[PDB]
Amino acid sequence: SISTAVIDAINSGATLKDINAIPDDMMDDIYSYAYDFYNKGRIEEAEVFFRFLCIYDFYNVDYIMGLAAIYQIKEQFQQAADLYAVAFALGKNDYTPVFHTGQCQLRLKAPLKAKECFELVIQHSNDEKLKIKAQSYLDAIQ
Amino acid sequence: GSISTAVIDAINSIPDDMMDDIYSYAYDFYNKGRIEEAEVFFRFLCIYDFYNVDYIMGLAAIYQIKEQFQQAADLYAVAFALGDYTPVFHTGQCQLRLKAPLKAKECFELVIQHSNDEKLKIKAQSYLDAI
Ligand SMILES: [Cl-]
Ligand SMILES: [Cl-]
Ligand SMILES: [Cl-]
Ligand SMILES: [Cl-]
Ligand SMILES: [Mg+2]
Ligand SMILES: [Mg+2]
Ligand SMILES: [Mg+2]
Repeated sequence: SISTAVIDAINSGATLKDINAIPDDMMDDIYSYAYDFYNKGRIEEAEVFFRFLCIYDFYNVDYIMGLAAIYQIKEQFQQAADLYAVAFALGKNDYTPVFHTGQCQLRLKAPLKAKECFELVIQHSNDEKLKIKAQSYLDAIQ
Repeated sequence: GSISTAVIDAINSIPDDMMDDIYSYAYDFYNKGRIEEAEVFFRFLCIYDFYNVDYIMGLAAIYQIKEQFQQAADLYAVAFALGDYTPVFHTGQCQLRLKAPLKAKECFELVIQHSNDEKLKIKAQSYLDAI
């Protein structure tokens, strides 16, 4: 993309994805590298790459979920919870981000918020495997 | 929008009574048919305090009125995730208008199965009867 196109996207609130600024295959490569860093415990680098990905397309559920995960690892629990809520909203009937928000709320010493998150999963998810995990946390809340 | 602002704010990183006042001013505009003014005030609220279900619901309503159904549905889902079933009911309406009737049906069924609002349940059933 030409500089005028990128500046227009910044000014108009458009994604860089919307103007095809980086080819699709290269973005897939970047996501794959981001995941490799993550799996290898290279958290700082993974964080750079997931921030890059979310700047490129701030509506991509998996890009957002990767950054949220990184923030949870780095104990930035409120920012992780904030991104998980967005990821839930942009996704397709997946309550896993809400489950992870429950974990974050426990770490923020907000157990009633946590309970509400795990209950949202238990009451509405069709994923019984995810429900088992959410129920495990709920059963441990005092 | 509100969502992209929330995501950008996370990448990079007024008292309650007065915020309540500004919400009421937004609703005052809305009730008088000043939808554009109402929208600005709700957008302001959702930039200042995005993770507030009442501000989200008000802005989503405006997008639905303006036939920006996907943006409305996205905001209704944030309101649902943050903690009644009115967001799910309105998401169902949005999905119908988006020509996604199986998505709509799932929303209305969720309302009927979980809501304690008997009037919302009747409304959801009337949509289900038509899908
Ligand atoms: Cl954790
Ligand atoms: Cl709490
Ligand atoms: Cl938005
Ligand atoms: Cl559908
Ligand atoms: Mg491709
Ligand atoms: Mg057991
Ligand atoms: Mg009522």
